[PDB]
Amino acid sequence: PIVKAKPTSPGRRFVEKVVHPHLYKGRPFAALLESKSKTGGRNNNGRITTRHIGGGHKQHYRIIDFKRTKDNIPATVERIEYDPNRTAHIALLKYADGERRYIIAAKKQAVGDTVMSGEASPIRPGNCLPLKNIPLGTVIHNIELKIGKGAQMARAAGASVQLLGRDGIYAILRLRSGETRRVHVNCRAVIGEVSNTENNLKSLGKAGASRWRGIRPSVRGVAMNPVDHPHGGGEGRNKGRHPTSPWGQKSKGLKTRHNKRTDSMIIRRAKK
Amino acid sequence: NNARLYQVLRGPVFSEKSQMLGDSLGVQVFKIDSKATKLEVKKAVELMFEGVEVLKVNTLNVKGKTKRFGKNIGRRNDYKKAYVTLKA
Amino acid sequence: MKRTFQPSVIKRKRTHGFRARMATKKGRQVLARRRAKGRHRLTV
RNA sequence: CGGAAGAUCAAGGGUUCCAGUCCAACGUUAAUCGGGGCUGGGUGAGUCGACCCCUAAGGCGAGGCCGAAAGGCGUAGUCGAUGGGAAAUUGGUUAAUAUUCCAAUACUUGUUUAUAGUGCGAUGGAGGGACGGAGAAGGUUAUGUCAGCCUGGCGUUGGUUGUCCAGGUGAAAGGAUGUAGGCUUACAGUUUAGGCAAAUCCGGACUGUAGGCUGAGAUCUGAUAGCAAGGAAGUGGCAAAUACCAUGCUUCCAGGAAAAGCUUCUAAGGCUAUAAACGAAUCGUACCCUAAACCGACACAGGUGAUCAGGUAGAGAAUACCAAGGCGCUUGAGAGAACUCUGCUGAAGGAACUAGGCAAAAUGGUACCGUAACUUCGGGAGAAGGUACGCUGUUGAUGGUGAUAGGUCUCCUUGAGCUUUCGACAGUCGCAGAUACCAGGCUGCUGCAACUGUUUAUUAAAAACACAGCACUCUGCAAACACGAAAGUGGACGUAUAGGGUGUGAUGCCUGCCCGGUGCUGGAAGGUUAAUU
Repeated sequence: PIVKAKPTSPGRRFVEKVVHPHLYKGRPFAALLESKSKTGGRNNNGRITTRHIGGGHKQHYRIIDFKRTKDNIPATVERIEYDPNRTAHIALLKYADGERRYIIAAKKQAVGDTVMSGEASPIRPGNCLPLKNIPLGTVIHNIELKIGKGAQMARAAGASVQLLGRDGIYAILRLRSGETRRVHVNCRAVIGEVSNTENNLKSLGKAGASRWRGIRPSVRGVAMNPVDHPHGGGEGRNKGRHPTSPWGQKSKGLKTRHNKRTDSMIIRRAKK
Repeated sequence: NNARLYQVLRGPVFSEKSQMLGDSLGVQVFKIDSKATKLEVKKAVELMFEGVEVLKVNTLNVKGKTKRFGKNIGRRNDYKKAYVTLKA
Repeated sequence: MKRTFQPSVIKRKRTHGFRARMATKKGRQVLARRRAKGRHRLTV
């Protein structure tokens, strides 16, 4: 849940942290770990290709099994760990044969329960099933887009999808973005909603809390000069121009979707 | 071989350090080839001063000094010298 | 105050040194141009 | 001067290091002197560092991909320390080197030979190495101080053979031991949807049986060393680090390098003990390094990373005076005008000065008492404002350490000596007792920005930027978006509770009307409309 901080300091007056006393306080499973260094949002040309990235805490990469190809072999949840690489929690699995893996953790998933993968699996949070073996109306996550590729959609804290139905070899889904989508019925999904449902509910409280996460400050375009931003310029405060990115592209309703090969996989979107 | 050991020793060193070391510890100070190892020096001394056995060899590279002359700036050759200890 | 030069030998030989010049087409053109002038110092 | 202006380095420099000699030039003067000239000398390593093995970021990169050319990228790899990986300390010695030479006592790692036993072997598997921030309680030592002991001294001036004065005096690494601490059930057997094949090794599942690892410091040994007047001492108390136990422990979220060395397992196809002898290459080592030797054109009041860290006061690495050590900053001598700079004191008045209390003056410590509006209940607040403070004597309480005794790096009671922190009473001196250095000035109204932060290197530090928070909008993943010519990248080994763009800027109360214009989104009845034909 959330826990407000006492206003003992001005920097602590609006710190509202998410606290989970049920998650592992120890260190992650060593063998499922990878070194991972910050990039500062720079590509192989050394250029900033995504701004406001840089800094933060060193963190390992936990190798999450987004594929779940160990079918018909039961695994028990050894422990639920915190993951710095994502917002969701991760369950340490313990397969019958002793092999240990990390998966995204469902909200309704605790330590000790058994998780199954494959086609003949119970409909319980944690199990990974092809979209044809999942009855309509259940809440799922970790949605595959290609067969055998691994989970792509609904992988963030609190993510969930509504399996609306089937119209042949596709499965109609309703994503949290409000977009109705068809996906091949042979793709897999995991039952339940993703844990850490109270993540959006938090409040960092101070500028240094965002610096701890690798985020650098962001300078509004109207705070610039015209040589740096289309919004730059002016004696005093002024916008003067239609809102636009520093590269000259509208940011108040201009739709930017170029794909014409996936255009037939999308039923509709939602207007609100 | 035995035609490279004749070129290991370039000449003895005559100084206050070399003269004081001989009288007290009986260690000979030589100027040696710029490429002579401690093994080559050990094998050159005992071949070429018959009757002596070398305990240890202490080598060092010492750099030549810039001694200007006339209108030019010129430097002295660097060189290597060895302290060799002989059995008492 | 802190001045502009602040020497470092490894940094000097790694950005202006002989092997740094020879590792690019334009660095070899620098060396060819020093040699055509007859400079006694090719590389730092 | 002495948390350096003393010492050890790294970087950088390169002979500036030491000696002899010279004084033209150089040195802001003179110079017999010098970092100057000239001539000689000087840097000694299996253990310090480099090299070497290993890898990070990042490079280069058989084949590969991409690109008019040049070239760009990239796999296997191969490089790349600022990190990981073997090992010695004391003392003496030179004019100049010292963990290097010499003496003593150690340690690490190889080669060869021999004696036995005997399944060895990897670029592969598994362990290990291997790691964050903060905080706390201890135990220590380095070190200090007094004492003891030894050697000298009896003081130009009252006294000083004593409870007097001065100087000196404490050996390390290593080997035994295994303490204060910290962690911690052990073995055997059966078996195997796993560790890409194999595995007796790991991992997993079952059945019986019931102190160990690490570890500062102390102690013993090392240990008849060395060290002054010509042949001496060298062991007890107390205090005590930011260093060690400790890569520990406890906590928190922002969730904490890699690889190899090393231990084990096998795959294709020599090894372990015992010793004996022999070896451990090469490169650096001088000297400066809060500087006259580096970066600043200068022997320039600047800048320059790390290490050591004495005494008396003191919370202290502040500050003052000193120690070891090192210096007096390479023009002096006079005089004692105006004026300038930097200080000290100032009658009476006390902001009348001035754009403005600019500057100056003032406040300043500890303990205790006491403290308003307002408030987001945290604060405001050290609000404001008061009282005590030195020394001497007596006396009460108390923490630590613990000799001597009574019941084996042990435990319990008593407690000598030393030491800690608090009181009370009495007296006493001065203008003054937080006496020096050091060390808040404080209130009332009001605009702005929530706050910590950032910025115009070198006239602007702010109300400007950022900021947590809010909103809109885009984006379904080969995501949007960005670099790129493309390949390839970042976004992201992320996935709509996510990512981008834009605006606003904590919080409280809130955020009205206008879609005519220009954007944006949706629609297509009609009009017009390119190449082409």
